Amino acid sequence: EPSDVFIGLKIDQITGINQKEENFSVVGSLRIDWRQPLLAFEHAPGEPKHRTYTLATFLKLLEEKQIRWPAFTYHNQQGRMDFQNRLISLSEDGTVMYLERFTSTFQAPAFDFRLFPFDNQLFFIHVDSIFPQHLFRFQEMQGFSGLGDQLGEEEWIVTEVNTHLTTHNEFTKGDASRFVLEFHAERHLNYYLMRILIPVLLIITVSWFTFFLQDYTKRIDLAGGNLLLFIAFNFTISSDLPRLGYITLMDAFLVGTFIITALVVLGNVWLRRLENHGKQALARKLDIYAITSYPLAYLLGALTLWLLFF
Amino acid sequence: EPSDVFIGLKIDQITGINQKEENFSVVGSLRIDWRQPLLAFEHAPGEPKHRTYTLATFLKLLEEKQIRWPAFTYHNQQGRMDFQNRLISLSEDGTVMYLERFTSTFQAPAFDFRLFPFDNQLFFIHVDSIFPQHLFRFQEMQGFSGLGDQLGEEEWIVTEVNTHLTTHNEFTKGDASRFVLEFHAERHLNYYLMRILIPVLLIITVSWFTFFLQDYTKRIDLAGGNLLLFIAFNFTISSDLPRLGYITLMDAFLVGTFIITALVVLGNVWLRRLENHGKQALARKLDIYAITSYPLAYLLGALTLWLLFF
Amino acid sequence: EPSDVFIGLKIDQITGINQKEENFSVVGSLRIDWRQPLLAFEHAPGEPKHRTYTLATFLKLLEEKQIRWPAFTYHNQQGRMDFQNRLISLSEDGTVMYLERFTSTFQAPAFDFRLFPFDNQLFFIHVDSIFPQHLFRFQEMQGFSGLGDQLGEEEWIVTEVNTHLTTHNEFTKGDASRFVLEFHAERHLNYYLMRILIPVLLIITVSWFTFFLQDYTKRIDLAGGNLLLFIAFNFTISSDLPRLGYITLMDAFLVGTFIITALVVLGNVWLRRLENHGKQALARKLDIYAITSYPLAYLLGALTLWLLFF
Amino acid sequence: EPSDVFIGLKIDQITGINQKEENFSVVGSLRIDWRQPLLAFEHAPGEPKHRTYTLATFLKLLEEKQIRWPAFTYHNQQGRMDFQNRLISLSEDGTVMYLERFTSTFQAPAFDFRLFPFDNQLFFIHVDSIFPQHLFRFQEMQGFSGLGDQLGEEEWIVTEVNTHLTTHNEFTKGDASRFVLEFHAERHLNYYLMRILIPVLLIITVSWFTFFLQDYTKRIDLAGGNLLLFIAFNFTISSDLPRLGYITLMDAFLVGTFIITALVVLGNVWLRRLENHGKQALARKLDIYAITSYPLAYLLGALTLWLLFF
Amino acid sequence: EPSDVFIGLKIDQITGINQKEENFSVVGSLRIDWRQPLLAFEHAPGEPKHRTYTLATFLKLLEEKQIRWPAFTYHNQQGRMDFQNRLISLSEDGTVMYLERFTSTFQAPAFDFRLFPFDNQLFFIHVDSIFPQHLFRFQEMQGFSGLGDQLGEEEWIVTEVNTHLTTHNEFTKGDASRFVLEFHAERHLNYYLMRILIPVLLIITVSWFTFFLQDYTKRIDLAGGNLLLFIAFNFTISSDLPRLGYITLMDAFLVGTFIITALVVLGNVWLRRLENHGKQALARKLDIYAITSYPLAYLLGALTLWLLFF
Ligand SMILES: CCCCCCCCCO[C@@H]1O[C@H](CO)[C@@H](O)[C@H](O)[C@H]1O
Ligand SMILES: CCCCCCCCCO[C@@H]1O[C@H](CO)[C@@H](O)[C@H](O)[C@H]1O
Ligand SMILES: CCCCCCCCCO[C@@H]1O[C@H](CO)[C@@H](O)[C@H](O)[C@H]1O
Ligand SMILES: CCCCCCCCCO[C@@H]1O[C@H](CO)[C@@H](O)[C@H](O)[C@H]1O
Ligand SMILES: C[C@H](N)Cc1ccc(Br)cc1
Ligand SMILES: C[C@H](N)Cc1ccc(Br)cc1
Ligand SMILES: C[C@H](N)Cc1ccc(Br)cc1
Ligand SMILES: C[C@H](N)Cc1ccc(Br)cc1
Ligand SMILES: C[C@H](N)Cc1ccc(Br)cc1
Repeated sequence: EPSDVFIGLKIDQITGINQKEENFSVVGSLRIDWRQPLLAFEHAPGEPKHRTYTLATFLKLLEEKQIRWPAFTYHNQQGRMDFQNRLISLSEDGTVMYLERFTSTFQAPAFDFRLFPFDNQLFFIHVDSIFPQHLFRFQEMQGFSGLGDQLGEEEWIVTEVNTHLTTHNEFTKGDASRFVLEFHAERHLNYYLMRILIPVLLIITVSWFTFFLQDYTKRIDLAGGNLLLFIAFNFTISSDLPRLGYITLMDAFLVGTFIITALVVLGNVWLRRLENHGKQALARKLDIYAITSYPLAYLLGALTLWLLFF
Repeated sequence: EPSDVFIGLKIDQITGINQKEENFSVVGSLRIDWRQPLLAFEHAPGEPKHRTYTLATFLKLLEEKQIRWPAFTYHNQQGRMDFQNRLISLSEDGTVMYLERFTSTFQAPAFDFRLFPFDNQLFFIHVDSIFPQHLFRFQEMQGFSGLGDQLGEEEWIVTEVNTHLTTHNEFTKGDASRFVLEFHAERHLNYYLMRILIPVLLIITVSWFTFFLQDYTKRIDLAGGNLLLFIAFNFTISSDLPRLGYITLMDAFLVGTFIITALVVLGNVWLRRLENHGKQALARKLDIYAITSYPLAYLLGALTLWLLFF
Repeated sequence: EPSDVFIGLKIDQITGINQKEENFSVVGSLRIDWRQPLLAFEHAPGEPKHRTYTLATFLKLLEEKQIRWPAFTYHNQQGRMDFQNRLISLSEDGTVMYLERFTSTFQAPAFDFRLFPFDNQLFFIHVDSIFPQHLFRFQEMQGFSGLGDQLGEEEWIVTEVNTHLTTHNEFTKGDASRFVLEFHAERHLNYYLMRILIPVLLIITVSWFTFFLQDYTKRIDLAGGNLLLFIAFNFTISSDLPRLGYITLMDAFLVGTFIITALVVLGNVWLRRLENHGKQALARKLDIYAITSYPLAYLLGALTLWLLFF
Repeated sequence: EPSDVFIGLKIDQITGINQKEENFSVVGSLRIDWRQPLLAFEHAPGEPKHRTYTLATFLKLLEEKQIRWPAFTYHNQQGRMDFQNRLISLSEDGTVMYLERFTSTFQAPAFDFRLFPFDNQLFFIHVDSIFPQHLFRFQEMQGFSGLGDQLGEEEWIVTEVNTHLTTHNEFTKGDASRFVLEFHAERHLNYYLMRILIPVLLIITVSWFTFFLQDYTKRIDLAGGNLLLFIAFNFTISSDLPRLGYITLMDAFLVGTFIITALVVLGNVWLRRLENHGKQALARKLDIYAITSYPLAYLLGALTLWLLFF
Repeated sequence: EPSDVFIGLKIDQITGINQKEENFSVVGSLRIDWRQPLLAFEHAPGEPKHRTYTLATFLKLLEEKQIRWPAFTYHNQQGRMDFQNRLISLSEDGTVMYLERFTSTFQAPAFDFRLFPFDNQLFFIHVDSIFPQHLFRFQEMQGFSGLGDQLGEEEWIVTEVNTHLTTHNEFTKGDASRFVLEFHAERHLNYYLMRILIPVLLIITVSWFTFFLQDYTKRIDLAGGNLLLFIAFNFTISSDLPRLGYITLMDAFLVGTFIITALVVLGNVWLRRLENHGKQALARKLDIYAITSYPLAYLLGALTLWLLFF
C-alpha cells in the first residue's frame, strides 16, 4: 500500500525571468502533508500534541527509527536554492507537516521566441518523488499550490496557473510521482513599442520627408546611414535573446528594413545616374515612384510578415 | 493564552536599491524578546543567571524540551541572507533574547515609475510568525525598530519610517502575526539634471542657434542628428528601469522631443522646398515662424507634460 | 580483491556553455551502486529491509564501522557544486545506492576556435576514484549515464554522447578509475548569419552600388567608413571568444575585409588622382576595373578562406 | 569586574575599493587575547599545556560550562565574510587566543566625491562587543593591528592607519566597546590624466587650430561635435560614481566645457551671420577675438574651478 | 623537536587571470603528509590498517585526544574557496594523509603593467603554518607540487614553475613555515595584434593614402576623426587594466598617436592657411614634407618607445 504525500507549491515572488539564459527565478513555499503511523506518539496532558522540528533533527529521528521519508527533487532547479524555512510539525497521529521556503532559479526549456516580442510562454516547476508509486503517491495539497499576488514582475503578466500530477522514471525504472506547477505569462510590449518600433518608424518617416528635397545624393547618404542604424538595432535586439538557431519575427522585421533600405540606395543610385547622364528631367519623372515606393515597400513589408508569421 | 514575542528590526545600511530588478538590499539587526516560563532555570551562586547560546544549540535545547519556538520568515526576502550574528540570551525567568544580524535583498514590489525621475517610493520588510495568533502574538519591541544613520545611500534620501503589526494566512488558515518595517525614500535628481536634462537642453538650444545661419539643409541635417541623439538617451534611460508595460514621465519627455524634432525636419524640408522652387524670398519670410516655433514647440511641450503628469 | 562501484552520470540540463571562459554548466544526477558486505544487516520479518540515509549520517556510520567509502572527485569541476540530493539506500545485502543531483560548472579545455563559427567541440565530465584500482574499480552503471532531452541549450546542438572508463594518477601513484561522460555539440550558425554575415554583406553590396555614381571622393569616404564598421565587428566578435594566441577563421574573414577595404581606398585615391591631373576620361576608362574588382576581390576572398581553412 | 579582550585586526589585502557602491573589500586577520580563569585546566606533566580548538567545539565547550564568550559583530560588514581560519588556543591559565582570517566587503559611508578625482577618503572597519563594558572591555592587542605591505591596490595609495577604541549602544542601552581600524588613502590621478584630462585638452587644442582656417561654418560644425564628445565624457565619468545628489569638481569641469562650447557655437554663428550680411571684412576684424576667446574662456575656466574648489 | 609536515600543492586548472582586479583563479589539490605517533593504532586481522576520515570527524578526533593539527592558511587567498575534497587517511604508524581539492581566487600583487602588452608576470600561492617552526616545520612533499597540463588558459602561457620553503611572522612573532608555489606566465600577443595594433596601423596607413588627394581640408577632417578613434582605443585599453598611477607602454603608444595626429592637424591647417593667402603653389611645394612627415613621425615614434621602454 503506497502512503500518500500532499504536495503544495506556492510562488510568492518572480524575482525575474532571464530570457537570454532561458530560466526564471522565484521566492516559493513548498508544503507537504504526509501521515506516518510509525511517527505517532502519546503526550501526557500539559505536553503539546504537536511537535516542532528542524528538518536537521527530524531526519536524524527518521534515521534512528529507520523510517523512509518521501524524498523528492526539484527536477528543473538550476544552481543553489537559498532556503529560509525547512520546518516539520508532527501531530499525535503521526501526520508530518513539512514547510520549505526558498529562492531558486528554474529551467524554462519551454521557450518559443518564434513570435518575439509577441510570444506567450510556459514556465513550470517539477517536484519529483525519488521513490516509485508502489511506496509513495503524490496527491494535490488543496487550497495552497498556485501564484501569490505580489510577484513584482513588470514585463511579463501571467495568463493562468495549472496544477496536476504525472510520472517520471529518472533514477527508478518503476513509475514515480511528479507534482507540476505550470504557468503561462505574456509580454508587456510597451518596452518594445517605446524603444524599438517607435524609433525605427521615426527614422523611416523622417528619412522619407527628405525625399521632397529631390537630392538623390542626400537620399543615398541618408538610406546608407539608416542601414547602420538598423544594424545597431539588430545588436540591441540580439542581446535580449539567446544565440537561437531559429529565426525570430523580430529577426524578419529587421532583415525586412535591411532589404528595403539597400534597394532605396540602389534605386536612388540609378535616379542619380540619370542626372549624371543628362536625363535630369526623366529622373524627375521617375521620382514620384521613388517617393511613393518608400511607404509602400515598408507597408508591403507589414503584410509580408503579418501574414508569414500570423 | 498566546505568549507574546517582541519584534525589533533596525536597518544599519542600505547596501543599494536596484530599481531595474525592483528590490533593495540592507544590513539589518533583528531583536526578539520572548518569555517562555518552561525555559526558566535556577543557578547556584557563582554561576551567571543569564545563559548565552549559539542558535544551533538553543534550538537543539528547545527540541530536547519539545518547546515550540515562535518560528518566523522574512516574507519579501530574495535569495540568501548572509547572517553575522544569531545569538540567544536566556534569564532565570526564561526570557529568550534572540539577536540576528544579516545582509539580505528584499522585494520592493511597491515601485511606481509613473513619475520617474520625480517619483518617491515605498520599501518594506515583512517579518511573519509562521504560527497563528492563538499560539504566538508579535508585539513591537520598543526603543529599537527603525533605520540607523550611516545607510550610505546617495541617490535616495529617506522621508520617514513606520512600524506596525498586522496578520497574514500564508501556510496557516488561522490568522498569523506580521511585523512590518516600511520606509519611503525619494530620489536626489542631481544625477538626472546633470547627465540628462542639462545636455538635452544644451543640444536643443545650441541646435536652435544654427537657425540664425538661415541654411535649411544644415537645419535638417542637424535635427536629423538630434533625433538619433534622443533615441540614444532613450536607451540610456530605458536601462535604469525594468521593461515596464506602463509609460514613464521620462518616456513622454523623450517621445516629446522625438515628435518636435521630426516636425522640425518636416518644416525645414518644406522651407527648403520653397528655395528649390524659386520662392527663396518667401521661405525667408516664413523663416521667422520656423525660428520661433522651436522655442515655443519645446515650451508648449513643458506644459503638455507638466499638466498631463502633474 | 577490488570491490566494484557502478558509476551513472546523467545531464538533465545544459544551463549554458560560456565559450569566453572555456567552461560549460549542467544540472546533473550521479548514481552509484556499491555492494559492501560489511554494511549488510538483518531484515527481521515485519521490519524494512532497505535503510534510507542522509549522506551526513551514512558517512558517520561508515566512520563508526571504519569502512572505506569509494571516495571520488569531479576532476574538471570549476567553483561550487550546488547539490540538491545526496541520498543513500542500503539493502540487507549491503548494496549502497548513492544518488547525487547538482548544478556545477566544468572545464572544457577541449575548445578549438580555429574554425569559429563553424567549429564542433568536445564537452566532458571526469569522475575519478581518489583510491587506486587495487581497492575500488569503477564499472559502468548500465541504462542511466547519458544526456536528458530537455537540455534547453539553443546555440549548441549535441551530435553524440559516449561513456567509457580509464585510469589517472592524480594523488595516488597507483592506477585509479576515471568514469568519463563525453559529448560533442556543434553550433547553430543562424545567430552568426543574422547578426554578422548578413550585415557585413549588406554593407559591402550597398557600398558597391554607390560606385555607379562615379564619385571617387564619395567611394573613398565610404570605404574609410566601412573600415571602422569592420573594426567594430572586430570588437563584437573578439568578445564572444577568449584572448586566444591562435587565429580564428572569423579573424581571417575580418582582416580579409580590412585588406580589401584599405586597397579600395588606395585604388579610388589613384582614380581620383587622375581626375585631379586632367586625365578624367582615362580614370573613367579604368573605372570598369574598379567597379568589378570590388565583387571579385571579395569573392577571391571567399576562396582564400574556404580553401586555406577547409 | 569587566574581563578585558585584546582586539587585533590586520588587513593583508585590499581586494578592491568599489567607489560606485561606496564600499571596499579586504582579506583580514582578527586576533583576540581573552583570559577566562574558568577555562583554566591542569596538565599532568608530559601532557601539552595548550589546547587547540575548532571555534565549532570551543563554543560547544563554553556552552557546556555556561561561560559567556565576548560576542562581537563587524558593524560596517556588507554581505558574507568568507572565513579561512577560526582557531582557538587555550593555555593552562585559561587565556583564549582566537584568530579569524576572512575576505569581506565593508561600508565606506566616509565617501566625499566633492573633489573627485583629487579627493582623499576614510576607510574604516568597526569591531563592536555586543555585550556592555560592565561585562567585557576591548583593549588594543599591541604589535598586530594595522595594514600589511602587499595590499595589491593600484589606484589608491594609503597615507596613514589609526587604531583606537570607543563605545556604541547598538542592542544594549549600556555603553559597549568598539575597536576601530581607520585608514586614509588618496587616488593615483595617472588614470584620470591619461584617459580624461589629456584627451579633452587635445580635443580643445586641436579644435582651436582649425580656427586659423577662418571657416566659421567649419568652427560651428566642430564645436557642435565637441559638445557630444563632452556629453560622452559626461557618461564615462558619471558611471565611475554613484547617482550623487551633490556636484563633483569633475561635474563642474564638464559643465564648464559645455557652457564654453555652446558659446563658441553662438559666437561663430554670429561671425558667420556677418559674412551672410555682406560684412565679411568686419567678421574678419572681430575674428581675432573669437580666436583668442577660445584659450582665455578655457583658462578663465581653469581658475573659476581652481579657486571655487581650492 | 618540531614534527615535519609535507606540503604538496598542484594546480589542475587556471579558471582565469583577472588582470584588472590583479588576481588569478585556480582549481587546485593540496596534499599533506604529517606523522603523529599519538594517532597510531593497532588492529586485529580483519580491520584495515588505513582509516579514512571526513576532516569534520578527523578534527573532532584530534580535539578528543587534545592533539595539535599543523593549522595552515592560504595567505594570498581572496574570497571563498569552494572545496570538493577534504579527506584524511591515517596509517597504523599515525601518518596523517590530508587531501584538499578546491577552486579559489588568489592575490597576484606581483603585477607589472610597465610593458603591457609585452609584460611577463609572477603568480604565486602562499601556504603558511599558523604555528611557529619550534612546533611544525613545512617540508616539500616530492613528486606532486607543480602545474597540470590542462590549465585551459589561452591568453597566458606558463614559462616555468618553482617550489620553495621560507618563513613569515603573521600572527606569531616566532618564525613560521611558508610553502610557496610560484609560476611565471607571459601573454599571447595575437589578441593585441589582431584587435589593437592591426586596426591602428590600417587607420594610420589608409589615412595617409588620402594625402595624395592634396585636399588639406580633407586631411584635417580625417586626422581629427582619427584622434577620436584613438581616444576610443584609449578607453578599450584603459579598461583591461586597473587605474594604475604608473604609465603603461600601451599608454605611451596611444599618447604617441595623439601627439602626431594633433600636429598632422596643425601642419595641414598651416598648408591650408597658405592656399587661403594666395600661396597655393608654395603649399604644394611644402606638401612633399607633409606627405613624408606622416610615415617618419610614426616611425621616429616606433624608436622613441622601443628605446625608452626597451
Ligand atoms: C553605406 C552605404 C551608403 C552611404 C552611407 C554611409 C555613411 C554616410 C555618412 O555618414 C558617416 O558614416 C560612417 C560609416 O558609414 C560613420 O562612421 C561616420 O561617423 C559618418 O559620419
Ligand atoms: C538618421 C535619420 C534622420 C535623417 C535626416 C537627416 C540627418 C542626417 C545626419 O545623420 C547621419 O546619419 C547616419 C545614420 O543614419 C550616421 O551614420 C551619420 O553619422 C549622420 O551624419
Ligand atoms: C548636435 C550639436 C549641434 C551643433 C552643431 C554641430 C553639427 C553636428 C551635427 O552632425 C552630427 O554628426 C555625427 C556624425 O559622427 C552624428 O552622429 C550626429 O548625430 C550629428 O548630429
Ligand atoms: C580611415 C580611412 C580614410 C577615410 C575615412 C577616415 C577615418 C574614418 C572615417 O569616419 C570619420 O570618423 C568620425 C567619427 O569617428 C567622423 O567625425 C568623420 O567625419 C568620419 O568621416
Ligand atoms: C531530500 C528531502 N529534502 C528530504 C525530505 C523530503 C520529504 C520530507 Br516530508 C522531509 C524531508
Ligand atoms: C530564525 C529561526 N526561526 C530560529 C528561531 C529560534 C528562536 C527564535 Br526566538 C526565533 C527563531
Ligand atoms: C566524496 C563523496 N562525497 C563521499 C561518498 C562517496 C561515495 C559514496 Br558510495 C558515498 C559517499
Ligand atoms: C559570535 C562569535 N563568533 C563568538 C566568539 C567571539 C569571541 C571569541 Br574569543 C570566540 C567566539
Ligand atoms: C585550517 C584547517 N581546517 C585545519 C587543518 C590543517 C591541516 C590538517 Br592535516 C588538518 C586540518
